[PDB]
This record gives sequence, structure tokens and C-alpha cells, in this order.
Amino acid sequence: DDIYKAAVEQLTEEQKNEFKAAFDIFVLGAEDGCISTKELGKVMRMLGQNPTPEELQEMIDEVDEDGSGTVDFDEFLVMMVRCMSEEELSDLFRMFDKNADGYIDLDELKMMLQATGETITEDDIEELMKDGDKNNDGRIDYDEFLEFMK
Amino acid sequence: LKTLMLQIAKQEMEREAEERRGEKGRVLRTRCQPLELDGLGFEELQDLCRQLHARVDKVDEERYDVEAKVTKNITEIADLTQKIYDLRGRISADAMMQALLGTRAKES
Amino acid sequence: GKRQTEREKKKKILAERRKALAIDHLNEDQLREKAKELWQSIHNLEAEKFDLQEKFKQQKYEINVLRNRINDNQ
Ligand SMILES: [Ca+2]
Ligand SMILES: [Ca+2]
Ligand SMILES: [Ca+2]
Repeated sequence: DDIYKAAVEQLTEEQKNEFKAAFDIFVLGAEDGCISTKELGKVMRMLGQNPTPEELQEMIDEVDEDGSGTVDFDEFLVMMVRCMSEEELSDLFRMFDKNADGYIDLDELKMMLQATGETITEDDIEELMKDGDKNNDGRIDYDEFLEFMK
Repeated sequence: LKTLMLQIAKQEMEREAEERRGEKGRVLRTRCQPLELDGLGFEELQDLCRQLHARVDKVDEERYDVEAKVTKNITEIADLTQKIYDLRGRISADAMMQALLGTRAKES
Repeated sequence: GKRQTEREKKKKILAERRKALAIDHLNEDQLREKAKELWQSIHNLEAEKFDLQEKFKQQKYEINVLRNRINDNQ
């Protein structure tokens, strides 16, 4: 999410205006002014693609933030930007993992953060852990670490 | 503030790995030292060629031994990867914009 | 059991990789080049001699991480 949101923050107004013009083609004639699998399929086929209904549903689900089953303009911008080393972080992961258990816990994160020399607030520590810990177990596993440092 | 994180992650690549490679330049002349051919006569050269060929055999055997351990770890990695998996159980916007909007696509 | 099969397999693979040294027709200059060639072979084997070792260390640990993951998900 975070890396895509940042890309969105950095689109110019004219870029967003052009994307709006494209979005209007997609949603032409849609009941609720949004893109369903019906509109998405129609445009993909117009473009020469032949997605299955499952691929279409998956394209929508990837960016659907309100569980509407449909794509609004904000979700469309994310879809657009989405359209366009590990060995190295594996060695670095090991350096965080001081008790060698295969997870980075809060203590280990704290130790590393203090070692940076920057002034580390409690908020710095809690938010970084929440940012890294996708499955709410309070620690950062290897796959979470890769996304965290992507 | 997270996008400062991406900068420092990029510096860390741009990093330690490079220093470790260098620390390898230091390791390497420490095992394979320079040849000394100057002043060896014909017979001495024949013997050297036999000596080197024998060394080729020995080094290949040592390489094989490390390779065999690597192979056994692959088997273990493949098995553990299956185990943890069980326990845990287009077109670019560019091309699209050109097609839909034609000339009106400039910025995107 | 498993040991004598590993050993005969090792012998077999090393035998297949071995080159025949034929130097008896070579003059002094050719011998110096032959020596350099053999040296380069040793070098290349020593270099592999690693992508060998460095890999092993990385493996020891995406084994340690895996064993933990399993333990923690059991
Ligand atoms: Ca939606
Ligand atoms: Ca740990
Ligand atoms: Ca986690």
C-alpha cells in the first residue's frame, strides 16, 4: 500500500486529469459511476486483451479499498500506478534478529533504532512495528521484512 | 517520513555488500599465489605440469565435498519450504492511455 | 549402506571430470603455457570452491529461519 500511496501523492494535476478522462471511458453508462467487471471486461477486450472473469475480479480486488466490488477514481489511480536485492536483505535481516529465532521483535527493533543515533520516540518504535507487522503478531517475519524494506 | 527509509535502504545496498566483495580481494591473494616460472628448465617444467595437474585433482575433490553439502541443504530447504507452506495453509497504463486518449495523452 | 554409494558416486563423478595430461611432445615454451593453463584451472576451481561455501552459509541460515517458522507455526 504505502509505496503506491506515495506514487499517488506525487502525480501532477495534469496527469490526474488525463487519468480522469480515461476513467470516464471505463465508467460510461455504469449505474453507480464506478468500474465493475462488466465495464473492466468491455474495455480490456476493446484493448485487445481477453481476461477471464476470475482475472477481472482479481484486478478489481487488488485495489478495492471499501469492499464495493467496484473501482472508483481513487482506486483507479492506484490501479494505473501498479500497472507500471532479496539476498541483500536476507543478510541484513539476520543482523536485526539478535536471538536468532527467525523474527524481529520489539526489543530487537528498539535496539537497532537506538543504534542509529537519531532521537527515538516511543511513537517511532510503535509505528514502525505496526508498519512492518502485517499479521498482528507483534513481530516482523522474513517476508514482512522484505515488504517493510521494499 | 518512510520514503527517507527507501533512501537509506538504497545506501545500504549501494552498500556493505561492496565492502564485503573488497574484503574478498583481501582473501583471494591469501590462497592462489603467483606462479614462478623464471629459471625452470625443461625437466623442471615437465615436473611442474605434473604437480599442477595433481593439484587440479585435489582441489576438484575439495570442491566436490563442499558441493555435496550444498546439495543436501537444497533437499532440506525444499522439504522445510513444503512443511511451512502446509502449516501456514497485462497492459501498462502507458499503452492503455495512448490507446484510449490518443493525442490527448501527453503527461501520462 | 548409504556411505559406500556416496563414495563410489564421488569417485565416478571425479573420474569423469578428470582430463588426460599429455605433455611429452611439448617444448619449454609450450610447457610454460601448459603450466599457466593448469594454474588457471586451479584458480577457477578455487573460485567455484566458494560459490560453494558462501552459498552453504546462506543456506544454514534459510534453514535456521525455516526451522523457527515451523516451530512457531506448530
Ligand atoms: Ca471500491
Ligand atoms: Ca528475534
Ligand atoms: Ca508479523
